[PDB]
Amino acid sequence: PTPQSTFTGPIVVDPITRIEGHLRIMVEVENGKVKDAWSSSQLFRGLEIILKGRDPRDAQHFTQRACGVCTYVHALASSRCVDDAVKVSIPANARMMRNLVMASQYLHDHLVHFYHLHALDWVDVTAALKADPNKAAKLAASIAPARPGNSAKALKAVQDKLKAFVESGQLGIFTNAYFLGGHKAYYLPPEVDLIATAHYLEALHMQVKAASAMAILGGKNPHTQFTVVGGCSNYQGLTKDPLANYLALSKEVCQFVNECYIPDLLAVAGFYKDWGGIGGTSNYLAFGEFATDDSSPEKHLATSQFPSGVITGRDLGKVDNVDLGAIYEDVKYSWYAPGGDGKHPYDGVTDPKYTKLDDKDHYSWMKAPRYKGKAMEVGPLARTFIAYAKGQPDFKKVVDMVLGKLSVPATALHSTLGRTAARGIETAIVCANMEKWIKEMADSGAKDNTLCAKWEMPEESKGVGLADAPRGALSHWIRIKGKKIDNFQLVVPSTWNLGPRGAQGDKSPVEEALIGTPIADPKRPVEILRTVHAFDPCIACGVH
Amino acid sequence: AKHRPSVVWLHNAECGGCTEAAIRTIKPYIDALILDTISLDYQETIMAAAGEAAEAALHQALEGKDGYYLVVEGGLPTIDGGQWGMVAGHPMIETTKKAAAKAKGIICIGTCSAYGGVQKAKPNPSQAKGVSEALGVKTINIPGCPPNPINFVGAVVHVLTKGIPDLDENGRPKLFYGELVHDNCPRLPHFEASEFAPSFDSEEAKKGFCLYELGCKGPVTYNNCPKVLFNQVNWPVQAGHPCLGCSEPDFWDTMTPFYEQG
Ligand code: SF4
Ligand code: SF4
Ligand code: FCO
Ligand code: F3S
Ligand SMILES: [Mg+2]
Ligand SMILES: [Mg+2]
Ligand code: NI
Repeated sequence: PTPQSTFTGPIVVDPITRIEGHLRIMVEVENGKVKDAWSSSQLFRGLEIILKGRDPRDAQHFTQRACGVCTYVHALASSRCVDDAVKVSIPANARMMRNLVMASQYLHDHLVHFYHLHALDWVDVTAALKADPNKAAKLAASIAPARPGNSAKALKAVQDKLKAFVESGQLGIFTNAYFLGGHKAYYLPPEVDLIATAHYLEALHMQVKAASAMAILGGKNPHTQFTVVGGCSNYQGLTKDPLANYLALSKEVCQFVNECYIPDLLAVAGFYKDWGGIGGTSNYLAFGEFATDDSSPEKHLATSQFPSGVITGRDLGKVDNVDLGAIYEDVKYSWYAPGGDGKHPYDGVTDPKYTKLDDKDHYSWMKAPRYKGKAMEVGPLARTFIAYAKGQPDFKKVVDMVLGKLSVPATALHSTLGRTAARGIETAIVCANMEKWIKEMADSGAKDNTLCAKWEMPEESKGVGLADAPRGALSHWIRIKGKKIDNFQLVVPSTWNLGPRGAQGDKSPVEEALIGTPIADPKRPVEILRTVHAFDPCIACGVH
Repeated sequence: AKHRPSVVWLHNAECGGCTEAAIRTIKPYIDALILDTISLDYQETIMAAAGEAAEAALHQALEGKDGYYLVVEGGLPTIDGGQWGMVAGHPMIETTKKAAAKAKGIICIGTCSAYGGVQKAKPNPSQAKGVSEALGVKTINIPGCPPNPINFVGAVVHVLTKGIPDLDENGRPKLFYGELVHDNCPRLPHFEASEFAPSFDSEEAKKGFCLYELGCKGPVTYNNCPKVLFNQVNWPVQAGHPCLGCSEPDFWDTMTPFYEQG
């Protein structure tokens, strides 16, 4: 049974660590279950204010600094945005290069999230010291694919390093970990903790390779610098020797996703099967990514190979089209001035007004994005449900696979465990597609190396750039007036997920997902972290 | 059990790109660094503990008998008593001040902590400042948006093993920031011959002509990008794009419009 105390009263977790940015979580607890929740973003920077009056060509360089974890994606969204405002259609090669860089970002970002951000909620690193490395090796050999890094000898060296570190008395990033001394909510056998810790360390090295692959096309990582209005600047990105090295690196990364990430994720899922019943929401949104036709936002929506759509009330039989006119943002419960509710992002307003800490009337620097009055979860889970529902063949195959492995029904995916599994599922799918996408661009680049189209700056226009970033549906919205930025609004995946209540008082996805969370130990409320982290929160992104 | 020097790493008004850049180090890799070289005692992005447990971990490090070095990522928002940027219910300016008071040394990772960065750009709604300005203390600046891990790790290791490296007038170690991007750029011969790309679609751009007419700020930017590269493979001008000047103080306002020289 799922451990749960009798605690009644408030719990505040600030800072939420192992995310990007500054998040405070307040909950009211009754008999060891969360009964109310608030998601309180604690930093404003105000990029939208800063962009006013500047050169539309500059937008991407500022907005990329919304966040360096999901680096690139804002430069991409801003470029798609200005591209739409100037009505330029990017060349085939630019579409491919921009989409390949997104794919590389998915691999980097998801790998780092699972291991370095999320795993410490499920893996008791210190318990790994209790494992017999020989028993751990046999365990790994029985479940996962065969590999030298899973041998007794490799696992023992990992355990030896960890033991010397722990005995030094300087626990560093493990100081005061919720798992120290044991914890009822941590279920993994010690052998599994050891295996996962080994891969955690490995993944620290492998994420370097994932970023190198990305940088071949992107110029550098973090903060790529290869995109321009009308396409891309990186002609060398189309030539043979770099793409061969790009392929070779992505293959190493994908071998690690398949040998370690997916098997670890499935092991965790197997042991924490009860988390398939906690942390569910009902509505899902995606703008789609990996389009075959990125000539306009309409075409992106229609031709995204990871499809776009809207699911409402968990109804997988009715995927609606995205209505970009129906998106708006409220600020009723946010730190912005009165009269800013119900704004479509073309009419967006960003007028900061702070009140005070834990004011239930105004408690976040995130706006509250709503779709026809409903909150929307975005991200890997949203994409997975939308893709599955529409019969996308890869998503149907891998999902049904995961479901069969775990012996759970598809309804168990509406949960924190689901949200976590979805992130792996789509990583595996990006991996399976890499070689075809790389080949497409290599073949295209050799025949004709056009990469940027000509374009003219209009006096007055508007545009929107859409992407499905690793955390979900991202949109940038520009109004151009006098050839300058008149208004520039970001609506970001973590804004959808972790914003506060909207104008009708309605909880955001993370706030709703938190209701019903069991708390085994109110001193060490890891269950709050499991649900928050499964959203892969980014407050830098969410507030900008 | 040799004692490893204590490092406290604070996140203020940042985007996390500096923390990301740091973990791309390969000499050493980040695991070797935190297991053998330093004791990274507070770091919000990766630490296990959260909430009060994380705050207590911070206070344990600040009270450590052996002292500690302070790494700061991000600028400090100072409007409204610093309340627009808070951790554990405390203004970032208050906590950074407290942590700086007893630090053996302060390393500002990134242009934000060094000079104020993106949120300081006009009209600066959060009245953000660089750390030296907000605290009135001397910092070792490792700027760029983000800096190369080679520059950050090299500075950390230099400070722990030798001492303060020689700094230029903007507080940047001369080991990494002593030379203009432009002086080491492979397209310098094109610059000298006045062979410029007039646009990104031009045949000139395809031939790898100089990017000066497209806004390249390499001639006024001190960094080691073309020499050391990023991620062992590339740098922005090699990827056909102009340098934005991102290791220069206040570049958001001094180097813009990025695609122009005006
Ligand atoms: S210097 Fe640039 S990359 Fe570092 S925190 Fe500031 S905005 Fe992000
Ligand atoms: S591309 Fe930039 S750094 Fe290189 S030679 Fe031209 S102006 Fe100098
Ligand atoms: N992925 C990502 Fe960052 C967030 N939320 C963006 O966009
Ligand atoms: S933009 Fe920055 S990373 Fe180097 S090339 Fe220019 S200084
Ligand atoms: Mg302790
Ligand atoms: Mg916004
Ligand atoms: Ni982000």
